[PDB]
Amino acid sequence: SRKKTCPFYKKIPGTGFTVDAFQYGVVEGCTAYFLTHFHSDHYAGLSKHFTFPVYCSEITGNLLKNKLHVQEQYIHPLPLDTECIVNGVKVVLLDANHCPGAVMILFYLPNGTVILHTGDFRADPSMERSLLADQKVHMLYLDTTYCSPEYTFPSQQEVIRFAINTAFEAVTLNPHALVVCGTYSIGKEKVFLAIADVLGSKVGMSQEKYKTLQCLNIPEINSLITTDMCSSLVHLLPMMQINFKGLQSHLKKCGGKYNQILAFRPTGADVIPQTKGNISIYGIPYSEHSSYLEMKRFVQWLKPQKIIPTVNVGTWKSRSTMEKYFREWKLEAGY
Ligand SMILES: [Zn+2]
Repeated sequence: SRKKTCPFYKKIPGTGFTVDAFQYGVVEGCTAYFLTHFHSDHYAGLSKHFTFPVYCSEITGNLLKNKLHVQEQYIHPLPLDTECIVNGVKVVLLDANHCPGAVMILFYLPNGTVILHTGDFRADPSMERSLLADQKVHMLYLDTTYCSPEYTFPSQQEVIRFAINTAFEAVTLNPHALVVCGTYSIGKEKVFLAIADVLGSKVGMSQEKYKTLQCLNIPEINSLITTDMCSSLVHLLPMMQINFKGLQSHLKKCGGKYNQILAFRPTGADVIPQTKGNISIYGIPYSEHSSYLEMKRFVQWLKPQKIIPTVNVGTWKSRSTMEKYFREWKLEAGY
């Protein structure tokens, strides 16, 4: 398999900087590799053999060190909201409101171009009150995961309220019911923690997952999570188990102590579960990405001059369609 070459949307023009570009070997000219967050599509390629500078948040740096064994000497964690000079360039990391340690990166280029790379983010009104507020941003590298008008979904808070009210009612109807959530990466902690909290329980999980959550600076985490599954009413399983076979199979462990499973999994408030026997799976629209409305609001507020989409950029047609939305957002706001 021939190593691929770093595409342009991961390069910061005229700098020696790349963002989330670890799977291409030595990128020619790259002197500093930024990692926006610890999701595998973004970190793919990093390992103990990576020997160029990696800039990232402190949570991401802990994860690089402890899970991927990146050598400490190449990990450069930067605090949020604070100007840092990197190979002569002024950079600022901001909270992306995505998963723990996820950042957006503000680059002040020598030539006066100001660039915002959102990494993955879920656009919030609070970003309109950050450092972004101060100077003009010319070029925006935008997380366009849900850059389509049909992508609507409630706030995280509405989804979590649905989830805790559902779980509560479920265990009131059956004290021997088990609540399950799936995971395959960091993020979405707020969902299983709010469930566990409403059930007065800790979240039961594997040794591996318990260690990962230690890297995340979640206040009093050890009081909320546990590896003793049999003591907990909320279990966290691999996403691949969240299906009737995996769940029927989990119900046979802990010695048949539980006789029903209620499971939550993200889609693909006001939802129909799939039910087979004593297993129910609710697909809930919990998202760590901007909805189409959230994205449009943020961009109309930021008023950038050029937008480089970084998701769903696999076809010309898709790239053009996004550009067309962006041009419509300009026409409508005026900028
Ligand atoms: Zn992500």
